[PDB]
Amino acid sequence: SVQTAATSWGTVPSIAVYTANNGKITERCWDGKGWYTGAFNEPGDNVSVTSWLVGSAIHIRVYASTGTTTTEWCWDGNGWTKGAYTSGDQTAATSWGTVPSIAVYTANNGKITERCWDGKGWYTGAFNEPGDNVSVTSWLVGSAIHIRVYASTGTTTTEWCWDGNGWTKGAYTGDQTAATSWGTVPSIAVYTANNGKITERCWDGKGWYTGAFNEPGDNVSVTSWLVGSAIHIRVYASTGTTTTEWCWDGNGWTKGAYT
Ligand SMILES: CCN(CC)c1ccc2c(c1)Oc1cc(N(CC)CC)ccc1C2c1ccccc1C(=O)OCCOCCOCCn1cc(CO[C@@H]2O[C@@H](C)[C@@H](O)[C@@H](O)[C@@H]2O)nn1
Ligand SMILES: CCN(CC)c1ccc2c(c1)Oc1cc(N(CC)CC)ccc1C2c1ccccc1C(=O)OCCOCCOCCn1cc(CO[C@@H]2O[C@@H](C)[C@@H](O)[C@@H](O)[C@@H]2O)nn1
Ligand SMILES: CCN(CC)c1ccc2c(c1)Oc1cc(N(CC)CC)ccc1C2c1ccccc1C(=O)OCCOCCOCCn1cc(CO[C@@H]2O[C@@H](C)[C@@H](O)[C@@H](O)[C@@H]2O)nn1
Repeated sequence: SVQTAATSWGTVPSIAVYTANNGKITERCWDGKGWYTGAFNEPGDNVSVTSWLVGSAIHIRVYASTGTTTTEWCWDGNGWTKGAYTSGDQTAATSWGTVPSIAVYTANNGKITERCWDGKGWYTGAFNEPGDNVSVTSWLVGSAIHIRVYASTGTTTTEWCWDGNGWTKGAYTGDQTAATSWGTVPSIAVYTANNGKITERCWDGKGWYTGAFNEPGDNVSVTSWLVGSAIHIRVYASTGTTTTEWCWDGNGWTKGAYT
């Protein structure tokens, strides 16, 4: 089945969804007025994405992997350009602040490792754990980053936590996952594709529970945004070459307009 990655920004919001299909990654875009085809078109069997705003200006980083080679592509308002990133493998990316800092996790032959950017060159991070699949989400509390990495082997997903004092195993209870988070509590939703079905586990600070989302798919991606205190979630569920968007806007899961 095709494999997707999603990011979003602002409160409209804008959404970009990257799809890897038969070794090519293409882009579909939403800015409030209909889906359209974006400019990005590069080779890849696997894709991940992160983005950040500086004022009103979006910066996008797309990580495109063939075999064991990952290429970073950069959008900074003036066309796509190849980025400095160095380390098919499967990646997950997150970013924070306006520098920004970036962490890119790679699953390669049953091991996940980490490459980091803080504005002064790529380096190897401390994270090194078993896994065939990886997803990540992060949030800031002031200047302090918190990272959650979901590492899966077979049907077992292990959560790994960075909270400024080393990687520790988290309370979360191969399958493929996607994760998003919001606020400073925070809330976290983790989607898992297992045997053609996507299910949802949720944290709001008081234990993991099963969420309401339950839809068909072999691959999943997710993005979310706040409008005030209200969370909005978009889950992209793929079977074969068909991707279905599922929308949570506080009143149940509804199918979205994505094509
Ligand atoms: C922090 C807020 N923004 C948003 C507009 C910003 C500001 C300045 C630049 C920015 C962005 O981006 C670049 C990008 C390049 N490129 C094109 C992508 C080279 C490939 C070159 C310069 C800037 C400069 C630049 C302009 C003038 C003066 C300063 C600096 C400077 O960043 O630095 C402040 C700290 O000391 C100077 C370091 O600047 C050179 C080293 N470098 C590369 C990058 C950008 O690299 C890319 O983006 C990353 C976030 C990673 O994804 C990389 O792998 C990727 O290659 N930022 N700094
Ligand atoms: C007896 C258990 N309770 C009662 C709820 C408790 C325990 C610690 C604090 C508690 C409460 O409350 C506060 C309140 C504040 N304030 C008041 C000014 C502002 C919010 C500040 C600090 C505390 C702390 C505190 C004191 C010292 C050191 C740390 C922490 C800390 O926040 O959490 C540390 C984590 O373990 C103990 C916390 O117990 C609550 C249950 N739990 C687990 C997690 C974190 O779990 C991980 O991160 C998640 C986001 C998920 O990824 C998890 O799967 C993962 O395991 N947070 N709460
Ligand atoms: C011409 C009359 N028709 C049908 C022929 C109509 C009218 C209103 C809606 C319609 C359809 O459909 C939906 C569908 C959704 N879903 C599934 C039920 C996903 C959330 C949600 C809303 C509608 C609304 C709706 C309800 C409440 C608020 C707004 C909107 C809204 O869309 O606009 C109607 C008035 O114009 C406001 C400007 O927006 C027009 C087009 N539009 C769609 C959206 C929301 O679209 C969704 O969220 C996005 C961020 C993307 O993820 C989408 O792909 C997703 O469909 N915002 N604007």
